Amino acid sequence: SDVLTVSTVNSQDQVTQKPLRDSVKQALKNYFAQLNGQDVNDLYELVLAEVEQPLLDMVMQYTRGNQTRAALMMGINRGTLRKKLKKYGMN
Amino acid sequence: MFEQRVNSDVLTVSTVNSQDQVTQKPLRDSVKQALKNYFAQLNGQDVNDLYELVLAEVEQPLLDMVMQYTRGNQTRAALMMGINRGTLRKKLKKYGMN
DNA sequence: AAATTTGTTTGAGTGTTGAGCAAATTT
DNA sequence: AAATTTGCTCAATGTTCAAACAAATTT
Repeated sequence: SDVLTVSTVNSQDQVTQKPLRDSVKQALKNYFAQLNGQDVNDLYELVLAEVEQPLLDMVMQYTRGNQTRAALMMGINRGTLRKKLKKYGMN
Repeated sequence: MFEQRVNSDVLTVSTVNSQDQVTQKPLRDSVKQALKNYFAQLNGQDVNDLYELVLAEVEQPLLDMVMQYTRGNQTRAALMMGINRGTLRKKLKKYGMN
């Protein structure tokens, strides 16, 4: 079913997959808990930053720096990818 | 008086370390691992929408959690996410969240 | 009944996209 | 030396955005 999963362990030392989306939910449940009513302001840019960084890092690494193959693999434009790389200061 | 909390440490997850101890690690790391397992399971065809894939996988829970928090209030949701209320409605539609 | 939110349009600005092309770099 | 990739344009189609405003709803 799900292609994007992470590894978990239980009290019985069994390793099991769980969708990445469950991780995201958790991170946010924790985030919302920690702040009692303080305002949130740029949650989309925050999450997006947290997720775009390790995605570029991983596909630049898998394509050995090849921006072209990177951009193909991601389904985005070579220019967009240059943009995002610059935005996170990884180039 | 205020300890620094680096950005990688704002969205974190409970993990277990080499000593059976519960510890927070960045959400970054969860994304990395998911992607490592996805690359490993690639034996070895082409990919052409890794961005839309990851993005959907992340937008869904984010929308899900924010709506729950604002108790269905689309206006508050849009304000706290920092996007236009129109695109919030668009995204909610895209994932069937209405 | 007041205040807020929803649902929808409209038009401007910003963004993504392909394509193209010499220079650089990899094969 | 051939092929591929980079870096950089340009303009064109699409997305995001705020601003309305009446209808619906929540306080």
